[PDB]
Amino acid sequence: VLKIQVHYYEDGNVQLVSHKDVQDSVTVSNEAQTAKEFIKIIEHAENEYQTAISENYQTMSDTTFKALRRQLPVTRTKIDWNKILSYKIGK
Amino acid sequence: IANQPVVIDNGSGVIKAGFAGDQIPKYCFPNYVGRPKHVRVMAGALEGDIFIGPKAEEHRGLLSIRYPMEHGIVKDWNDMERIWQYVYSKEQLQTFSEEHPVLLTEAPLNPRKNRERAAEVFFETFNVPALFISMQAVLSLYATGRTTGVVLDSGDGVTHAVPIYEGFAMPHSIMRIDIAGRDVSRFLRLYLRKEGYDFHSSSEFEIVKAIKERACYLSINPQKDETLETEKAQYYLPDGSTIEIGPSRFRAPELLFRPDLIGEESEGIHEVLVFAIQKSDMDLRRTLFSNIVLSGGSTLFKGFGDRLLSEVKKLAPKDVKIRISAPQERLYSTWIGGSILASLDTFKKMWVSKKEYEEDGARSIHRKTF
Amino acid sequence: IANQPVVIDNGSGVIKAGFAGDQIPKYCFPNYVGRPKHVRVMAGALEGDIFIGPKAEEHRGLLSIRYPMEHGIVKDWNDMERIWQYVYSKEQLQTFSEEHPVLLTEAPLNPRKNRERAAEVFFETFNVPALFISMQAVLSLYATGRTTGVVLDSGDGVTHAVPIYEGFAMPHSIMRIDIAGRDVSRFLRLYLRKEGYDFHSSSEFEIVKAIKERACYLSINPQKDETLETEKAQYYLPDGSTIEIGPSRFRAPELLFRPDLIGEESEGIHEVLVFAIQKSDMDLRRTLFSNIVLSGGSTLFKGFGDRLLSEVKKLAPKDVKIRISAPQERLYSTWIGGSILASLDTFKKMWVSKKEYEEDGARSIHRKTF
Repeated sequence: VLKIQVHYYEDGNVQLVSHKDVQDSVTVSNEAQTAKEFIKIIEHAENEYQTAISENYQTMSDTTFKALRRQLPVTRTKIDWNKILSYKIGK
Repeated sequence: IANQPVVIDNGSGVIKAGFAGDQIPKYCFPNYVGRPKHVRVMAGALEGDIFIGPKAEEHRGLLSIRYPMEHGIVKDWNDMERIWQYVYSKEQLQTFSEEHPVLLTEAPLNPRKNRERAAEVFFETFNVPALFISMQAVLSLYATGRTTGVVLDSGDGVTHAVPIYEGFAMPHSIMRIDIAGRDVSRFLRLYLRKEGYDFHSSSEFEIVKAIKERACYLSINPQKDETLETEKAQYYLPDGSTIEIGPSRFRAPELLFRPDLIGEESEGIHEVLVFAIQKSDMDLRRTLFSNIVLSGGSTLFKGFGDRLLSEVKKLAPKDVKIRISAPQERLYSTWIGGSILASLDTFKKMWVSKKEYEEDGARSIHRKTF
Repeated sequence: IANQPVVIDNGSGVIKAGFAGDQIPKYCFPNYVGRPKHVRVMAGALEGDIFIGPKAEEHRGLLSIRYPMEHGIVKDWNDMERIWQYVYSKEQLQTFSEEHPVLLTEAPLNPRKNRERAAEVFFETFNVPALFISMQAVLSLYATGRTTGVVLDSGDGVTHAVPIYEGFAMPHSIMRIDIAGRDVSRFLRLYLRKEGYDFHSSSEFEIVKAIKERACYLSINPQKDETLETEKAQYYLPDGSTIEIGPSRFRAPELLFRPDLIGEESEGIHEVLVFAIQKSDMDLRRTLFSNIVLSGGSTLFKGFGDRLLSEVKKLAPKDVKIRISAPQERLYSTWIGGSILASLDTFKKMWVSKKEYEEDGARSIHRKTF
């Protein structure tokens, strides 16, 4: 299991919390090979992890955090308050 | 003073008029001012010397016709004042401009000076109690009953695609061209000269429009029709002489899809419809593709919708459900929605009153429209 | 093979070129490929049919201009290859690509596929001995003579605020938008249609850029300018007809600060500048505020720097010394830095040699840049 944690507390908090559980099957051969095989598994996993942890969040969080609340509305126009207070919808 | 308001749906080719809450515009006539070419020697002649509506349609040959409107933008303001005065006069409506509030229409992304000068005419020359200007795409959706969807339109002046989502007309995704029915009729006239039969006079121009209305179809594959040889179908003029039209009938409405023919690098109808959907947001695209509404007279060509479907299939992303709906009364779709908008009680809030115009001016008209 | 290296400063709007260790770029021309709209009937016409640089600027009206590069991301690769070939050809440089090493530039945080395909073009199609891609902000600081400071820039494609402190370009604190001069020119074009004067053609598009360059100013208080009525100043087009510009001139460059007006979510130039300073470490913020360098053509608006200073005063913490410095030649700031970087003896170590590229591939290019 592979857990990250980051915490920022200036002007309010932000936290990164994470983990990856991995189950793998390896075959023993030599001391030089088993030393360089497990490390290789860790190296690729932790890079793929950091890669996903960095590259998915910079883009996908921006879009999923946006799917919850969008940066501008569905019109892409700042909502008009005068319009809201003197318009009717429906049938 | 809250009388039954008048809905004047302005158009470059045809102008529609009538009262609020009706099923159809009772008063539809072409938007031009015919004036006599020849000299009047004999007494008991046609009096006035300024012809609008059915008199002008009856006596085309006498009148040097000239359109005040071009691409949804009035050039001749004195002529539009005479048309609006004729609309309210006893020959059509039989009412006063002083009593009823006015619903007006215009194309999107037009000159703001023309919108101000329109308001000046309705408030000062006519004595209107309250005015309101609106879009064509918003009204067409009110007529159908829907809220969401794209509205492709093709009148005589403008072709513009406006995407709307749940009663929110998206301003930044409004696509527009100055290629439309009048330009197709002008392109047909130029093609008929290449065939043989020329129509140079302004009264004689409406024969080309009548040929365009009747005998023009949009072929699905243009390259296949170009390789094949046409049949040369006939058409009888108002005189009686025959005209073998030939390949000009099918190459004429190609202008709307291929604007490179007239000599004007524009997008075209099908590209405008795709561009309007693409400029709008990712979440709304699939709903906008499913709800595509057609209106205007230049959508009434044979196999227009079938060609517009094929062009969307070519451009748009694959495996998406396309649906180009079209009402029965496409010519009057914009007026029906205005009549519905006028009949609703909320119309009182939206309009610009005469008192509010006198206090503020043009700024209040710009605020209330958007 | 260590000959005098060439510095090709890329850009969506304009592309600069010349030799290393020079004061000014001798070879500046706009980055586009003009192609003939009209039919060449007469013998002894313009030969070639693919126009780049001053010939295209001279013969705008004939050519359908199209840009290969939008937002620092090339769309059409064949067009950029023709532009780079025109740069190296006898009409501009009068040199071979085989002799001189190459210094390329790109906007930060771009797609890596385009950077790879750029390198492929320089190593394979041209036979370059050594290539090196670099940042624009790093070069602009080398041109000025500082090491510390933020570099706000605004070309035709990209706007990006890169903070650097004593030769440490922080890759993480780099902010970027896809909003710049081209989008301001497109937004001004849209406003001119709202005013009345429509420009749709590709050759006619460069008149809007010329109007944007000449007749524009950024107001300090936009709400105060909105309440007041404008003067409506004039400007003569290349033809001769006069145009009253009106309120479009001052509302057009507001796009850079308010990105919501075009219809796309972004931070803005002033926010990006504050944001680049905030993302860096706490101890280095006050030095980054003191050294703010401007660059690019879209920073040349009247009262642009004054508006940037006011926006920083509003957002940033109080009682901090703000200083937005700028060079005299803001257009050629990045190229001078590249010419300085190329003239240095260190330059031999940084580059990607042709032998190293043939052995490793794209991975060696990704390693050497960062």
